[PDB]
Amino acid sequence: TRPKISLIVAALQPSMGIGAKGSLPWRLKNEMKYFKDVTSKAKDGHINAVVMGRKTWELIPERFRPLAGRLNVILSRKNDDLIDSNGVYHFSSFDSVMKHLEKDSFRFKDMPLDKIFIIGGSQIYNLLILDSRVDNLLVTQVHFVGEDADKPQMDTFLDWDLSKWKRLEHDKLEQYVGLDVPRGLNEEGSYNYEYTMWEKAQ
Ligand SMILES: NC(=O)C1=CN([C@@H]2O[C@H](COP(=O)(O)OP(=O)(O)OC[C@H]3O[C@@H](n4cnc5c(N)ncnc54)[C@H](OP(=O)(O)O)[C@@H]3O)[C@@H](O)[C@H]2O)C=CC1
Ligand SMILES: CCc1nc(N)nc(N)c1-c1ccc(Cl)cc1
Repeated sequence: TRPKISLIVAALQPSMGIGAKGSLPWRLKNEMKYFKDVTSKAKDGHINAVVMGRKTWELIPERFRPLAGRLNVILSRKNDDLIDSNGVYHFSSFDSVMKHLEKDSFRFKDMPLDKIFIIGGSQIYNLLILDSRVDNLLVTQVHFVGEDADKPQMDTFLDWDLSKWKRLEHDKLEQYVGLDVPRGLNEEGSYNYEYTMWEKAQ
């Protein structure tokens, strides 16, 4: 873990639902902007990585791919740890891409890496949130404020142990992501949402 490793996720409260019928139930435009900005913000000439499971890669519309200005890592158990002509890292485990990045001195095409973001897959989230190299969680806490009868029926969840983590102050979130970040509850449609940061509670 030379660069710091964040698990970045938007989770419905209180049970941390992250998906429904194979996709994301809410469209929150500013949450999107936050995701883009945080995962993209690096020192001049540096870059961040975004690590995702194959199904999340397939959910991303093709006009976004690879996610611009970031090192794309796709995890598939059939991958052969190859980098393609677009620069995308097709690796078979998080452990194997961490070893490869390390022997590269945590550089991508001569660009130092600043942060490594785990952006996706329930499967990937729930494996890696148990990897001790994960240094923090960037959790957008999403709240449904519409009518009970129209609440999303979440079917996939972040199985995270609250007790193993400690929420940090908003100032610490902003210091880490390198950006001013809206504080408190953001509103869009039937949803309220708040940006939060958590570190290990050892
Ligand atoms: N709310 C949020 O912030 C986010 C929500 N989501 C939601 O998550 C859901 C999709 O997540 P999920 O369906 O779990 O798909 P994932 O994106 O986690 O990718 C799953 C794939 O990852 C690969 N994989 C699984 N375990 C391993 C392993 N141990 N080593 C290497 N590769 C592995 C497999 O590909 P193979 O079979 O080829 O090995 C598997 O099919 C959707 O509902 C989406 O909306 C997604 C991202 C963020
Ligand atoms: C912008 C939504 C979003 N917000 C946050 N805070 N984290 C994420 N990991 C994502 C995300 C969701 C679905 C996909 Cl397919 C990719 C990324």
